[PDB]
Parts: sequence; structure tokens; C-alpha cells
Amino acid sequence: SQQVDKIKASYPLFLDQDYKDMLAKKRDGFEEKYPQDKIDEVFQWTTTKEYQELNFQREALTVNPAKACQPLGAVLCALGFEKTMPYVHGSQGCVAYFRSYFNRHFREPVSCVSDSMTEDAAVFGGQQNMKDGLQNCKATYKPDMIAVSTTCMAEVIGDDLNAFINNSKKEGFIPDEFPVPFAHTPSFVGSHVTGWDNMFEGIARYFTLKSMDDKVVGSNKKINIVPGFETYLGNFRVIKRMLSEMGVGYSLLSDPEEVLDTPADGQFRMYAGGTTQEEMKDAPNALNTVLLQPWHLEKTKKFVEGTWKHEVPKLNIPMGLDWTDEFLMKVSEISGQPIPASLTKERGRLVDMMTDSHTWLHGKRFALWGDPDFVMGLVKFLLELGCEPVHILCHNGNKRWKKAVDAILAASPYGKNATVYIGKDLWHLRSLVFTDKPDFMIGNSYGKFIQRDTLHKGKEFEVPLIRIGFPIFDRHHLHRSTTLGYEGAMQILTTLVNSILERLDEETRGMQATDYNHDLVR
Amino acid sequence: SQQVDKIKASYPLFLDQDYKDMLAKKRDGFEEKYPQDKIDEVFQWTTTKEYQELNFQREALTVNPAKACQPLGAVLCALGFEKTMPYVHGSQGCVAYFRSYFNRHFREPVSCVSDSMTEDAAVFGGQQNMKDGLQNCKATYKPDMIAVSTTCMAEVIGDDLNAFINNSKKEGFIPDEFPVPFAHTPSFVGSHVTGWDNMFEGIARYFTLKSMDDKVVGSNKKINIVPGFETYLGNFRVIKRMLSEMGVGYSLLSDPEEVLDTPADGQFRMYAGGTTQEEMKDAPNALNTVLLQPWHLEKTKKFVEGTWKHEVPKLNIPMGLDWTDEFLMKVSEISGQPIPASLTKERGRLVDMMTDSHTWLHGKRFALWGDPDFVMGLVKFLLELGCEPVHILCHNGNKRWKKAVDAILAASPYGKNATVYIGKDLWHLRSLVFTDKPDFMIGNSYGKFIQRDTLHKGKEFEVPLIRIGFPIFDRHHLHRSTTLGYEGAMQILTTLVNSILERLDEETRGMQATDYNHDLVR
Amino acid sequence: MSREEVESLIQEVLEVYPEKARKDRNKHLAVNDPAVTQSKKCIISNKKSQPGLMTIRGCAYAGSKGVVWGPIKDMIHISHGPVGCGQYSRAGRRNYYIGTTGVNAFVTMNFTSDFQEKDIVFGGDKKLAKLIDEVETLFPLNKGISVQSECPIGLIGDDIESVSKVKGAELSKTIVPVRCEGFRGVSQSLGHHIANDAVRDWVLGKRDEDTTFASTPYDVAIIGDYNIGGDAWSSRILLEEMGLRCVAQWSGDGSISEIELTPKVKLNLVHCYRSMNYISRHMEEKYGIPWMEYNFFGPTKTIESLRAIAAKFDESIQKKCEEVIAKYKPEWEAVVAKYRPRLEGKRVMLYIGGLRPRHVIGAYEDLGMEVVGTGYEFAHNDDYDRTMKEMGDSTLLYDDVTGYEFEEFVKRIKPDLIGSGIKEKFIFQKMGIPFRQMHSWDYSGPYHGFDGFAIFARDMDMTLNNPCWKKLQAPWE
Amino acid sequence: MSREEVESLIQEVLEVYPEKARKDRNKHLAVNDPAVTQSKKCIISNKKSQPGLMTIRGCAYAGSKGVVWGPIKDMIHISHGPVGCGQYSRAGRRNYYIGTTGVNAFVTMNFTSDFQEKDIVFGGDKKLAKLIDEVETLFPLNKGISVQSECPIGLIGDDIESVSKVKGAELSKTIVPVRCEGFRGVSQSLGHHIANDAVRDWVLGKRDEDTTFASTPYDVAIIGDYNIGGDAWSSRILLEEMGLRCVAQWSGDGSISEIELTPKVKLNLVHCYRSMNYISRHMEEKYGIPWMEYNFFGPTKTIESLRAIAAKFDESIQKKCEEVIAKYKPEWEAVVAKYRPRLEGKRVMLYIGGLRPRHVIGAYEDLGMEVVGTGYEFAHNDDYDRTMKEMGDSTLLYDDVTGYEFEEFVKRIKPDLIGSGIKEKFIFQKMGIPFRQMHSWDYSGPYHGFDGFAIFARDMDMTLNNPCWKKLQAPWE
Ligand code: CLF
Ligand code: CLF
Ligand SMILES: [Fe+2]
Ligand SMILES: [Fe+2]
Repeated sequence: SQQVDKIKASYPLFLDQDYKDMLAKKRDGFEEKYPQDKIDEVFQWTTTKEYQELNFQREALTVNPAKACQPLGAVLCALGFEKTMPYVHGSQGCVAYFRSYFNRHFREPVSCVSDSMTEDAAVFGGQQNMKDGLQNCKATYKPDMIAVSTTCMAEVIGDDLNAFINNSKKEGFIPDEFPVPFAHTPSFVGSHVTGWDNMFEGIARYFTLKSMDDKVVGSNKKINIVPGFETYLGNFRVIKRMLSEMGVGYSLLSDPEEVLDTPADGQFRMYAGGTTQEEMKDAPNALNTVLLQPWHLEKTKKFVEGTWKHEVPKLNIPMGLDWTDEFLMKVSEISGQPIPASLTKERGRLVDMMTDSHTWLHGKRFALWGDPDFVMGLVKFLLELGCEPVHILCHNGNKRWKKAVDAILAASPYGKNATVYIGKDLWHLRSLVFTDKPDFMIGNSYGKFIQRDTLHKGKEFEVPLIRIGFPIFDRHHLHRSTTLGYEGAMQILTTLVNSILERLDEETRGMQATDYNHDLVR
Repeated sequence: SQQVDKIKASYPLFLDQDYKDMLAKKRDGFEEKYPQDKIDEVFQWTTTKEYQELNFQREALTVNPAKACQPLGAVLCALGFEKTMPYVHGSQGCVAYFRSYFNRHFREPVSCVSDSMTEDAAVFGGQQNMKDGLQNCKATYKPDMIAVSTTCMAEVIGDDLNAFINNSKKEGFIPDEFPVPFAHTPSFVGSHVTGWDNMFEGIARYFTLKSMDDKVVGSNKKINIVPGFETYLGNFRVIKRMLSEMGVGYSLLSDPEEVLDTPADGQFRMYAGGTTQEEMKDAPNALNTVLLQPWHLEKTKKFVEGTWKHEVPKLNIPMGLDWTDEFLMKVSEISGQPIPASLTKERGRLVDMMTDSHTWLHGKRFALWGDPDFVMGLVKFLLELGCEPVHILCHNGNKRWKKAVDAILAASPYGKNATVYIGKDLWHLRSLVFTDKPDFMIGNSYGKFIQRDTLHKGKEFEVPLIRIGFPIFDRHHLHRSTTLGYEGAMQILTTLVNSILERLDEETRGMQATDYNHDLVR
Repeated sequence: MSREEVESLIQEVLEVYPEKARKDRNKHLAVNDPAVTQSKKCIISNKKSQPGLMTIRGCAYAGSKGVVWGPIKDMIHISHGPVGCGQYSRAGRRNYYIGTTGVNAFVTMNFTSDFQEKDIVFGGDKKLAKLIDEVETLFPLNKGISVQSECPIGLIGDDIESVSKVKGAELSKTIVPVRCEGFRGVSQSLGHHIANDAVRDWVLGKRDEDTTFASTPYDVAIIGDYNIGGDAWSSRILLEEMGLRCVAQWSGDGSISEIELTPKVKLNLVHCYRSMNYISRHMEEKYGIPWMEYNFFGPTKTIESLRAIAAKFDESIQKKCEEVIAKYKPEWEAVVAKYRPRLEGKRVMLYIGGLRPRHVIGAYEDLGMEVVGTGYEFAHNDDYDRTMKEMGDSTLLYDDVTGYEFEEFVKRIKPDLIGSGIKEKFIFQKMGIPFRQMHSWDYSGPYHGFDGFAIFARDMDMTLNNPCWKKLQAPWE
Repeated sequence: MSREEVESLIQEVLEVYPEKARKDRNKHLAVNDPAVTQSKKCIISNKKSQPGLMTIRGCAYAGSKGVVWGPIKDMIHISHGPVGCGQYSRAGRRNYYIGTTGVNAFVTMNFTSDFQEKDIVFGGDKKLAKLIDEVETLFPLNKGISVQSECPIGLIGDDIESVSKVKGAELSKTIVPVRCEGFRGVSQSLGHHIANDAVRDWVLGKRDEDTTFASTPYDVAIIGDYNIGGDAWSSRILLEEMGLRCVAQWSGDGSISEIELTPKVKLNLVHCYRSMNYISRHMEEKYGIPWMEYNFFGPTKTIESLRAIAAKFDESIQKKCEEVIAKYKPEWEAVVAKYRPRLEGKRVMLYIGGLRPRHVIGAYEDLGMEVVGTGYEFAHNDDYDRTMKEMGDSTLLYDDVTGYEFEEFVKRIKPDLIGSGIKEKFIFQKMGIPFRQMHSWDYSGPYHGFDGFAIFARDMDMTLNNPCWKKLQAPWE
């Protein structure tokens, strides 16, 4: 039943007595459900060290991964180029998913095409799909560039992208000079971040490999910036802001911040902003190229070093205080521009915030996950805050990366109770937050289910989620935030300390029981 | 007892059994405490309509006010002037409180002096305190200006500030040319915002009354901006940002954003930034003067209109969409500057956010409080969001202001269940959130105790606090936020929708009970 | 708009396309004539999508894993192949259930074999067998496993059927191989069919020789309700208030046992024709169980459906039917009284999957709204046959609409509201057109039944009439 | 620094002042000589503050309402006068209690008569009488009312004593007029005295003729512990483990009954000498109850105090004293073993109110730290007498230190840590000096007793050794 003045959605409608009774009858009659005591017994066992040991012995099964597949990253990379259509050669089901995954995170349109290979393409391959696809895409959506990646069907069948695109041009389906950079992006190698690297290097090659002989390093007086796979608008923005205030000439290579934040003004804009073709063509003339997320830009780095002859600096992601410092000092060195008064003051304001908030942050224990560069920058900043990053999970991390992070941990007393995990998933992380309970998780929306599980054991065991990473689907507009630079560090600090204080307020809200410590001032 | 590797502070130390038993013994032995059943009975009565009726009949008692006293506002006003020392003539107890109150909100030093009048000054007045106070302050803290306000002792005994300052100059305690603007700031009239108006008007008169004959309206081609009592750094910053982007010449009169946000770089800066004396002296040459918070700048308005001959526009605080639009359109009219593409796009991004979040905002019911302009701007934005601002409390509001807000409510169907209350306090508000329960409160930290009270009635009656206003003492760095302009609206929207989604996640986190609606995607 | 104007609109929109695509798309676009009974005279459907045109369609894995199997709550569904497909589809679809997730129910989890290069090169069958043992160790209360094949499985020649037989026998467990690789078919649709056949072949017959279940004359199953936001529960409640016993829900909040008990029912009640007609036909053929289509969108359709269902039983059920209708009359009448004046005359364009583009029309009409365009991602002509009589004359129909087409149709038609999916929502909002998600219910619902109509009405009103829509134009522009 | 460097530091700092201020401030600054027992030979105290110099002091209302009366949990304290004073002091001080706030306990609430112009012009006694009735109606479980006078009350000639007597008699209620207007005295100090005399005159005698209290030889009261962060509870526990019975706590977590029962005790244990010596002397004079000063900061002082207190009783208590000391030995030794190596040699400067600037020195010394400067807001020479023997030779003492002085002293001395208040905190952090709030305990604590010392140690370590302090200098400067 409903009362028209106070209509109930699923929650709390199905708590009405008639619905409760119905659901009980369904269970008892037809579901042949395990008895509640058995369910409770098994739940309890899943929280144990014994269960954790079995869990960590998995070799074949993955549960609740914390990574996605290559072409998702290629699509994001491609979106950052002016009037560029991402185009994934292969199976159209993939593209529905890539678009929806980003739609939910950005709450924006996400444009991407398929060339809709079907089973029949197993015989001859997808050449005809490419010819008609490129022609159809160009006529219909009027991109100035089509950036091609692949789905796993196309990879297994062995379609030669280069030959297929060349034959499309030869037979007149797409003009000879129309830009169609490409990259093979197998889902069964690496992760979404690898797809970004592959796509980027493909685009870079397309615009520069054949034209190197007129290029002079330094001649355009700019620094190239390669952001990698990045899903916070504030991160593209803060980098451009900092470089502008230092008077540094730069080219941000893959810059989707406009197309991922168009105004609602009565028209849909399929394309907005983005790195220009002129910027990609002129990129080898830069002083150098800085990689913001070097741990998933290794292929790009080899190309920039080997072909552009840029001496790519050994810089960490500019997250936290030390690494933002290092980034600015290196940019100053390369460009000849001093770090201006504005950035020096901003730095000092971050440090002020750290001094103000240190007592509540000190010793707080965190479980965290995400992509390798994000995770290591978060670890570093947590150590700078006097926090303990005790469960560090990077499903798509590698051995060399783990060694690097283990070295960061060793440089700080706050790293001494920390362990770095690679190849492990959120079902592994779930065990860790039961057996070696931290104060909080820092993670994406899939973390909510771990928090749910911890609360079921008891309120005293609940580990609250702090949402930082990707995807964030159950809060609105967090994709506008920043994690890089001093601005990002200020935002992360603020989020952490206030998450701490919210939880403390919860635990001290009990009238006459715990509210002796429900302080007005903290 | 303590375990050295897991030391307990008050919470949870005093939950240990030996402390609990000790506290039970103290109660039973010596406290002659009302029985728990009687405490429960009275508590329950305080949640009733019958109790509310008695509560609303109060004429003499105030409980948990949502206002402070005049000189607090004079001190904040004064802090916004370059190298200016706030100086409160009267009793030193007051200054300890004013400094601490702002220290706790900004987490920053707050410099202010007293001239330490004592009981002896009742015979003779505080003239000698002023003479030595002014001399001592100038020598010791080396301000370029001393801005003088009063405590209630000085007002009751009737000290003539003007004559005392004149005599201080006559007898050589400070130089004749040294600026000593003043205002009488009685704590028993109006509130802290009145103190701000009085101080500002005193400073404006000091620099302009006697030099009007060379002034020509519009000759400096700028617009003066008077912010009023403002405790979000982001609000001073956004106004300057928008005007600069628009290419509009302006003078922000009282601008404490630098002195309330100095860097932690190894030195203490007693003064930083601020409106210059030259800006105050030249202000009558502006095209016009815009008041950001007109409902507490009435005395200022009369001076600007009567003496500067500026035709102060009838503008609401620039909060929410319509009133930001109106502010920008008026500034465009006055300055001749078109609204730039950057601001048009920003507006459309706010509108996009409204479209994306409207389904969770729709029909949500709020209780809220604060100062009059802040409260009315918040009401307006809430209506624009399709929210219902059902309990609108402004302790320091007046009848004319209430009429204005009642009219705003009448312009929207979302105002039909709303009532505006003036002269009422947070103990009155506490009743309203029990008897006509909203979804959330939007308020300052004093709200936490109302949330505590509501939870005690039961989880289903708990009204969560969303912290927007002043003072905020139990979270860190919220004073960096923004509430004005499109940026402020985007911030408020975000906070509101995510507060809604956080509560929904809490309510749906129950394993097998309510987590059927614990959606990954919202 | 007249018939001639809509025909004009179609030709103008088709002008952008190269000739092959133009000729093809022309066949998938039509102006309704409710006189027509054979939609094969006016529209083509269930064909391949044209390359490069931004179809909104998914794949067979979405149709099998995402739609049919995934909701079954006490089984573990393996996304078998590389990591993408299971991650993008994890908890995307709001197929609600009651359970203890990770313990006895597994729906919002993502189990995957996470194929790497070595699995592609050498085959994943050994990994699958190992994975099954690991599932059994770590999730001992699972009541069955399905293997949801992703693109590489058939391409590389793996034999998941052998693995499922051998492991199912070794462990005395139902392990269901599903060849729903996304290269198969042209859309989600073939995934449904594949999934239905896998239920038939590996689950449905388990109790064929078991005589222990006590049946009654009033036993029914709800076939093809995936309980989006609780839709199946707000349907079931009515069927049971009418005196029926709902033995099974396929597959929203569904258990493996209630699927196994379904051959014991007296009548199969089909909501989603498109996804579960296959198994409904099978059950008629094999067990003699009749099936009938029904519609629980809005009070008009729900009342008609309750009566038509009750007519299959006896007088006692017909009497309870009228009691149910009498009970809810004032409730939905109050909904109409409040919301119809707010929505009367407003025009909506829909684009959804295989059922809702026709099924929700009545509910819109119950609020005085007019559905001026509709279409489907992956419907077949038997769906279009059912659609033409539900739509008004001269309205626009579109099969496998391209992004370009949908935008252009909306620019001309200027509907007051659009009802479609997540990939569409943000485009149309930026155009200043109120948008409701008609897959996910925009995180609201249920919409089925009387209780769902109240929520549906609230939702269309809150969005169509929202103050935000008056604010897209800056007042200086 | 040598005596002579500190001496020239004082002289240099005073050069900024006009002559009158310079001559005054010279008298309030001294270099310690622990040989002195008469501090009136080396420092002046408890005088007026010099105008315009940014004293850190508060007023008599802070010392009465904020300090002494405000913690009493089952009374309602009226901030009588305009709105400011009650609002700034609302829940600023962490005087912890157990109660049901708004129902039987009222500590963190702000009750005020909110004086307006008409109250100043015509007087507030009628408003006060009405306010009392309103309090009784809305807060029926209050066990007494105090009236905390703000500046205007005495200035306009109101007679709150008459109102309190008349209403007290009418309502059979304890209503206490407190003349703590901030114009009185020079600081918080006179507020304490005023408050003590108000307890004496209006509360303490209530049970003088009542012999029903079940007294024992082991009854004590904790006098002058305001339970900051639970400090009194972490003291009480030890006294009771030693076999004593703590009849009253003045006034942290204090009830009116426990105050009225205090004249029945055998011994008054005085922690805060400054604030409650007055009532302690009164109780000796009137009731013959002895009093003794103690110190519960750090293990060394706490052990000495337990022993000195136990020595006032019999062998049974002396034996329990040693049992308590043995019990806690491993706990505080573990604290020392963990933290002293992290803090050994570090130098601290303190500035606090009336007690802590000397009382905490032992606790610092238990962690190997040195207090190189200390001072008080509002102490009297009897406090300085007790300080000079606790501080090292040639250390700096400052009475009613000015903001300028405190900054300049810190610049030269370069302490490793500063312990002061909220008005000081952010100044010194910006200078790169670790700062701990030694009034509010920086929202931590308790610090009293054995359990408090653990938290104290943790806190001094987390702040002094925090990584942030290495980061104030940009690497390009
Ligand atoms: S039609 Fe899968 S998302 Fe793709 S590239 Fe392979 S991992 Fe990644 Fe359907 S079954 Fe899946 S979703 Fe596509 S791949 Fe095929
Ligand atoms: S010494 Fe009060 S804060 Fe003042 S101007 Fe009056 S309302 Fe405002 Fe002490 S008693 Fe109080 S705090 Fe001062 S006024 Fe006097
Ligand atoms: Fe959006
Ligand atoms: Fe600060």
C-alpha cells in the first residue's frame, strides 16, 4: 500500500508488514534457504585468519577485482584529443560497457563507437567492419580524428589494425590524410591503465615518427605533460593552473577536462576542448616531457626518450608535499622559471593545515587501493601526515612497483606496520580489514560492500569507507575533486581529518553513555 | 589502566569496567540523582508539542542562542584592513573571548587588544585607558591603523570614544595623523553583525567625511564591494575571482582573507594583506558600492548613499543561481563589462550539476539557521534545488527581513510548508525538529547537540547536521569553503546531495535487512 | 506532427549517412499505423548493427549474465574470460534480492577467471576447474555455479561443457556452462535465448522424477520479472492477495530451488515476453503448463491483467481479484488525482530494450501523457506486432536507433520528457529535456503494480516539472 | 642561557615599550633563583594589566561561570546580561560530566537573559524573576540555579540578591546570586574568590544541622579538579583503589548534593590551590576539616601524593597505597620506556593560568624534558613561591605575559615545545615550534594520574616528533 502524501520507494516500502510477511513466505516455501544459524556460522568463519589463509592461496579465482580492461583506458585517452572519436574495433557489447562505466562516474555523456564485429568475422577477420565503420563514423559524427583500439575478440582473431586502416585509406573509405592513430589493447594483458599507455604511444607515433628530421629539442620552449589515466577533473585543472602561474609554457597531451564537463545550456556538445593535432605534431620540439603517472606510462616513456630524444625526468606522481615540491623544482629547472610567490604561499598553507590537523591524523591506520601511481602518492602523503598505511592493495601493480613502495615505507617510521599487495583483489582486502582491522578504508565505491560486511560483524568492527579513486558511483560530483599538487593534498587532508571526526562524533553521540566526549570544539 | 601500545583517551578509557563501576558508585553515593525512569519521562516530554508550546511562550529566558555580540563583528571588520589592529575599549575578558572564538573557527592567530578598563574606571571613565592603550598598542604591535570598538562596560558608563581619541591625539599619546577610526558597539543592541556595520561605517566616515569636496562619482571607474560579516575564506576569494575574470575594477572594503590564512613557513605574521587606507580614501570616486549582505549593512548603506552619493543597487546576497545571475548582470550594467565566457560556462556547469542531482534533492526537508543574509540565500538556493526549507530560524533577524523571506517562499511551491522564525533560539529549533521532523539540519556546530537529542529519541527520529555557517569548531578547515556565487552553489549542492546519500547508505547498510537497497550506483 | 512530416524527418536524418548505412537504417525507422498487424510490412529488426554508428546495444553476455542468470541469488556466476566484462557489469543492474551477500547470496559480487595471456594461448579449462574448487572452498553455501562465457572462450576452443560435467559430477553440484560469448548474435537478445536453453538443459529438469512437492490449484510462476528496484515483489504481493501461490520468480530475487520447482506450477505468468518466451514455450511443450502475457505497469493494465489471470482459475480467485481491485482503487485514484493534473498533455519519447518501450505506455496514459516516439535496442518483429496497437497513429518507431538519429529526432519532436538509459541521460538533460532512466528507474522504484505506480507518478512529476529546467538559458543570452 | 643572557633578553624585549609600560612589565619578569622562598623579592603578580599590550587574561566571569560554577552539572547557570559572554564560553572548557543534557544536566548549554536596551535602561531584575519561572517550567529536574553576573549588572544597580532570595523562597529552590561582573578584579582570579564565597554563603551550609549522612573515617573530597578531559575521574579511581571514599568533586562532574555533603568529610584534597584555597580555608575554620595540597601530574608526583595522603589515615590505607603503587608501576614504567627516549633533553616553555605552569613540571621531568620558561596569567605571589623551587636555576618566569614578550622570548630561547592556550597555539606553530594546548589538552586527555600520564606522554611525543615540523622551509628557499 501507499499513502499518497508520503510515497515510499523500495526502501522503506518493503519493510511494511505485508511485504515482510510475503518475503518470509517466499523464503520458507520455495527458496530452500540455509538456516540462519548456518549463515551466521559461515559469515563468522569468513572473518577469520583461517579463512584469510585459504583466501590468499587462490590461484585461479578472482573475486571483486580492483582493475578493469585495456580498452577502457584507450577510450579515456582518446577522449582527451580535440574533436576525437574513440573507436574500438571489435565487439559492440564492450563499448556499451565502457560508456556506461564512465557515464556513471562523470555523470556526463561519453561518446565512443564500435565497428560491430560479429561471429561471421571469425572466418575472414574484421577488415570490412573497419572500412565501413571508419566511413560511417566520420560521416555521421564528424570527428577530426578517430582513435582506434581493440576488444578481445579482435585480438584473439588476430586482426592487423595497421593493415586494416591502411586498406581503408587505399580503398577510399576514409581520406588518406585523415588521422587514424591506433593501438592494440588486449584485455588479457595488464589493465585499463596499460590501454591508456598503448593508446597514447600510438597517437604520439602517428603524429611524429615520420617527421622527426625537422625537430629540435627545446625549440618551442614548452614542457609536454602526459597525465595518464585520470578521472578527477581537478587534476587536469591543477596541473594547468600551477604551470600557468609559474609562467611555464606547456602542452597537456590528452586533456579531456572540457569534454567531461560541458555546461547544461540547451545544447549537447559531442566534443569540447582537448589536445590539438598541432600540439601533438609540435611535441618533439618541447624542452622535455614530464609523465605524471610514470608507473603506467612505460611504453610512452620509451617512445618519448628513444624517438623524441627527451630526457624524461625521474619524477613521482605530484601527490603530497615532497613530490609536489620535487615536481615544481624540476619544472623550474627545465623551464628556467622560478617557483612564484603564489605557489610558495599555497605550499605554506598546506603545511599550516598539516600542523593544525596533525593530532587527529597521527597514528590512524588505513587500508587503501587503486592504480599504482595513485596508490603510491596516497601512501606517501599518508606518511607525511603521520598516518599508517597498513594494507596497501594494488590489484594491477607489479613487482618493480612494489619494491619502490616498500622503499618508501622503509624511509618512514610510519611505514613499519604496512604491507604492499599486488595481484590481490577486494575479497583479499576484505579479509585483511577483519583480521588486522584499520581505522578507515580509502577506496572506490566497491569498498562500500566491505564496510557493509564489517558492520555485520558488529559496530565495533566497522571500517568506514572514504571515497577516493575510481569509480565513484554512489556519491555525486566527487569527480570534480583534486588529488594532485598542494590543492589536492589540502583536499585529501580535509577529507581524512573530517572523516575521522565524523566517526568520533558518531561514537560519542550516545546520551549519558559516550557523550561525555561529544566535544563542541575539536 | 593503560596498555602502552594502545593507549586510550577519555573515549574509550572511561568505558572500562573499573571506571564504569566507580562512576556508578559516585552517582549512587553522592549525586542524589533523579531516577532513570523520571529522566526518561522528562526527556520524552521535551520532545512533545505540549512542551513546544510552553517553549515558544518564553519571554525572558534564552537557551542556546544563535547569535553573538556587536564587538565580535567590529573585530572581524577591523581585521580586514591593512596593518590594522582591532582595539576594543573596555573590559579585557571580552577580547580573550573574541580572539578564542575566531581562533577556533579559523584555526589561526587572531590579534586584538583591550585597554583593560577596571572597576576604578566607573568613577572617572576610561580616558586614561585610551591614552595609554593607544600609545602602548602603537609602540608594541606597530599597526598602521587602530580600529576602536567598545565593550558593554564602556557603553554603560558612557565613555565618549570620539572625545577620548581626540584627547589622546591632543596630549601626544599617538600622532595627530595616525588613523584611529571608531565605533560604539553595544552588545545589548542587535548582534555581532550590527557590530560589523557599525565598525565599517566608522572606518568609512573616518577616511571620507571631511574630504568629500574633491570626489567625483565614477572617476576611478571601480565598484566598491562591502562583504559584511563573513567567515568563509572562499567567499572573499570567489567575489574577487569573478570580478577579475570579468575585467571589472573593484575595491573589496574589509578583506581579511590573507590575515586569516597565513602560511606556516617559520614566521608569524601579525598582519597580512587587507584593504588599504588609500582604497578607503578613494572609495567615493567609485562608480557605485555593492553590499554583499545588505540586511546587516543598513547603517553603511545610509552613509554610502547620503555622503558618497552612490546609488547602491537593490541586490540580494549573491547565493544560488538567480541571485548570482542578478549580481553579475548588475555589475555588468554598472561597469560596462560584459559577462565573460568563463562565467557563462561556470553557470552552465552548476546547472548541469542541478540536473544530475535533482532526483535525490527533490522534496528534502531542512531546518536551518544563521545570519539573515546567509539564511535567505540558503533558502533561495534550496528552493531552486526543489528542496523544502521548512524551519527557517534567524535569531538575529527582524520583521522587515522576515517579510522579505516570506515573500521568497510565496514565489515557489517549495515554500508552502515553510515558516520563518525570528528572535527564537536553538532550544526553540530543537522542539521544531522533534514535532515537525525534517530530513536534515543545516547549521553551525551548536547543531550537534540537537542531533544528539534527536538520536536519543531513536534512530528513526535522528536529524543529521550538515555543517554550514558560523562557528564551525568540530571539523577542520571548513572555513576554506565557499557559499557565494556559482562556485559556492556547486559546493553547497555537493555537500547536500552527498549528505543525503551518506544517510541513505547508513539506513541501507543492514545485512539481509535493508541492504536490498544498498546500491553501488546512485 | 503529421505522418508526412515524420516521414520527412526520417529522410532528412538519413541524409548524413553513406549509402549502405542509409539504405539499412531506412528499414529500421517507421511511422506507426495502428491498423497494421504484421510489422514485417513496415519495420525490420533483430539484424546486425551498422559499424561506426553508435548503437546503444550490448552483447549476448549482457543478455545472459547481466539479465537472466545474474539475478539468481544463491548461485555463483563466473564471468569467464578477461576482467572487463564482469567489472563493468558488477552491480549495474538493480535486480533486487534478499540474502546475506558473500555468504548465501552472491548477486552484487564479481567472480571472474581474469584471463591472462597464458589462458588465451593454452586454454582456460584447467583454470576453470581450479577456480571451481576455490569457489567451493571459499563459498561453501553456494547452491550452484554458472559459467558465463566471454568473447575469448569459444574463439580459443575451450570446452567449458566438459569441465562443467566433470566437476559437477565430482562435486555433486549443478554447474551450468553458458555459451553467451558476446560475438554471438547481434545484441542482448541472443543472450536471453542461450540463457533460457542453459536453464532448460542443466537446471529445470532436476526434479522431473521427484513427487514430494505439494502443489495446489493456484500455483503460478512469475516469468521474466527481474525485480528492478523491487518490481517483482510489488507484483507478487498482488498475485498472492488474489489467492494465488507464487512458487517462483524468474529471475529477480530468484533461487535455484524455485526455478527447479517451476515445472510443478499450474500457470506461467510472462511479463518479459522477449527474454523468457523460450523457456515458457518449452514448459508448455514438456510439462503441459500454459503461459500468458501480462502487464503490471499502471492501474489500467494491472487491473486488466489481474482479471485476465483470475479468469484462468475458479470463482474463488475471481472474487478475490475484485477484492484486490477494490482495495487499491482509492490508492491509485489518489495518485492520479495528485499527479495527472501536473502531467496532462505532456509528450514522452522512449527508447529501451525489449519490453518496456511498449509495456509502460498505459502507465503514461494513466497520467494523461502521450508517448509520441518509442523504440527498442534488440526487439524482434513479434515485439513490434505488439507495439503498433499500443502506440498512436503517426507516432515514430525506431529499431536499434543510432545516437545521431535519436538526437535529431528529439531536436525536431521536442518531447517534454525522455525515458531511456544511462548512455542517453546526460545528452538530453544538456538539451534541456527532462530525462528519466527507464532501465534503472533512476535509482527509484519499484514501478510495477499499484505500489509502483505511485512511485512512477512521483518520479515523472519530480523530473518533468523540476525548477531546474527553467534555468538553462543565462538571462543575459 | 646564563642568568645574564636571560637578564639582557628581558631588557632588550622591554625596549619597545613606552616608559610607563616598560617600568611596569620589568616587575613581572624574572630569572629564577630556586634559593628564594619569598617571591615578593623578585616578581610582582595579581596587578592590573597594562592597556593595549595584548594580555592573554580573561575576566572574573570566566573565573566564576567558566571555571568554578559552570561544571556543576545538575544546576542551571544563567549568564546574566547581554548575549556575548555566555556564547563565547559555551562548551569551550572540557569540564567533563555524566548526565542527560537538557534533562537532568545542563553543562554544555547556554542559558542567558540576553539583555537588550530596555534591560540596561530600566534594569533586569524583573526579567530575571520571569526567567527563573521559565527555567522551572522547561527544566523541572534542575536542582538549583546560579546567576552569573556580566559587566552591566552591577553597573546599572540591579539587585540580583533580592531576586534570588525572593524567588528561592517562593520556589523552595537554591538560587545563587554571583557578583562576578568582568569589571571586578584584574583577571579570572577574583572570579574564583567571588565564586567560592557564593558557594559558602548560598549552598555549603544547607546540611549543617543534618546528621543523616553515613560518614566513614576514609571520606575525602577532591577540591579544585574541574575534570578536564576526565582528569578528576582518573584521580578518583586511584584514591578509591587506595581505600578512600570520594564524597565530592569540586567541581568537575560535580553535583549540588556532593557539594552540600562536603562538610561531612574527614579531609579536603586540594589540587587547584589558586581557585579553591578560599573555600578550603573556610571549611577548616568552620567545620575543622583539614586540607592539603597534592599533585597528580606524572608518576613521581602522583606516587608522592598518594603516600602523603595515605599518611593522614591508618595502616590499612597506607598498605593499600603501596598496593596501588605496585599495581601501576609496570604501566607507567612502560610509558617511560617507550617515550622518554623520544623526548629526553627536549626543552619546553609553558604559559597557563594559575596552577599548571608549576604543577606539570614533574611530568615533563619524568620524560626527561626540561621546563626552561614558565608563567601564569593570573597567579598570586603564593603561587610564585611554590614555583621557584620547582623550576631550575636561571630559567625564565613571566607574570601576565604580553603577546609581544611571549613571541620575543620564544624567538631567543627556541624551545622544542610550547604548552599554552588557544590564543597562542597557531602563532607558535607558524614559527615551526611544536605546540600543545595545556588548558584543553588539545582535545585529548585525561592527563591526571597514572592513566593520564600515558596519554600525556603519547601527546607530547606525537606533536614534538611529528613529521610536519621538518617541512616548513620550502626546498627552494
Ligand atoms: S562483447 Fe570484456 S569488456 Fe570487451 S575487451 Fe573483452 S574483457 Fe574488455 Fe560482451 S562478452 Fe565481454 S562485454 Fe565485450 S569482451 Fe565480449
Ligand atoms: S569582561 Fe560580554 S563579551 Fe563583552 S561586550 Fe559585554 S556581552 Fe559582549 Fe567578562 S563579564 Fe562578559 S566577557 Fe566581557 S562583557 Fe564583561
Ligand atoms: Fe553532468
Ligand atoms: Fe591554521
